[PDB]
Amino acid sequence: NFLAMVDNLQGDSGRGYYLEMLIGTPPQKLQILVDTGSSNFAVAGTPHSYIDTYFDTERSSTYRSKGFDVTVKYTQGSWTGFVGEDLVTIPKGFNTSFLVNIATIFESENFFLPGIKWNGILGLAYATLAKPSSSLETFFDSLVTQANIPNVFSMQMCGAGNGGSLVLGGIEPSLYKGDIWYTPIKEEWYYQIEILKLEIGGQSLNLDCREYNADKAIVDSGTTLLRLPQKVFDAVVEAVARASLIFSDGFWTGSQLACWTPWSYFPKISIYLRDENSSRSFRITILPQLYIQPMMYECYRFGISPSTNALVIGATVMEGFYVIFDRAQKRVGFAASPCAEIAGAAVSEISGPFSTEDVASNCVP
Ligand SMILES: CN1C(=O)C[C@@](C)(c2cccc(NC(=O)c3ccc(OCC(F)(F)F)cn3)c2)N=C1N
Repeated sequence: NFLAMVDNLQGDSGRGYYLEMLIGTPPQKLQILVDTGSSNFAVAGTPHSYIDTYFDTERSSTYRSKGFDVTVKYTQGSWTGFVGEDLVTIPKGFNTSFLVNIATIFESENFFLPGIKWNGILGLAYATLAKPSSSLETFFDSLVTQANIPNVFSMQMCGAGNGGSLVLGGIEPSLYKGDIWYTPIKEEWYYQIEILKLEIGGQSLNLDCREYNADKAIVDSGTTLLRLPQKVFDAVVEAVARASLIFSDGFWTGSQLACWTPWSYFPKISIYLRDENSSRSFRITILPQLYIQPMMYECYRFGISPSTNALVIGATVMEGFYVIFDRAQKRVGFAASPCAEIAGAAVSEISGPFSTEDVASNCVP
């Protein structure tokens, strides 16, 4: 029933796309961040002054404790929760109960932030990232097993410049347009893909392709901006600045906004990805509309930021496409998305193929 998995995500103007879930018996309703960058299902298990609601295990007759807690740390934020299992329903999609592992948070720091509307997280990446270990089966793996659905999910995020769709168990034709292009997953932990080349206003950066996979290049719906390793971030900033000619130093680091559209003053940025046939590639392109972001005449943020360790294709880039996480065939797909528009104007482009003769056979160090 793919057509009832349409418009099941709310985007609350850029603070994460979240899905509504009924958890336990009788059902408690949560709002859950959809995150392709982690692998735990974790929800608030006690009151917190920044959330409206939490999951109370004592009010569920089908909840079973698993007899250990788990501590998770991120670069920013951390939490400890009890591990247990309970029944889950997704009203917009899966109105049949499946039993999943769940972490109920009773201690945290800089995790529930003021104004945020989600009170848990749905981690959709591979078991290898699961905490405390890969043997804690992930939500999607439980769904695949119990529902006999294919091992594929996909995502349309429609909030460029208000929500979108998570399709569990497949692909929805009305959500994309034209051809799907697939790039292999290189490692099944994150959705790690192989980036071959960055191009600014039609000119490629002068950097070894291994810089782009410096550690890892990943597709992560739980990250806001396009994130780039420092070296790559600094080269991109120079290439953008020179190709537009308008800037205070603080615009590039996110410490100032620029107030004025400006979009015609900035260049396209293209990411080249290896195609499932290794001898070609395809590119995804974002227009200034996605990375020069109106915040409220208007005032604008640079939608790219530095990372210590990863190139992260985050939610702002994903708003430019229909994205297919084809676990079964070990690939990620990208297609043009009808809803990737600001007042009818396109925000993004996708094209291919291109030869990969000018580039190393393996760009992943
Ligand atoms: C990066 N990352 C982490 O650092 C750990 C973890 C669990 C995490 C933890 C806490 C919050 C978040 N993410 C978010 O709050 C968030 C907020 C807005 C987001 O999208 C904004 C927009 F949709 F692009 F506009 C995406 N994620 C992610 N997931 C991640 N993917």
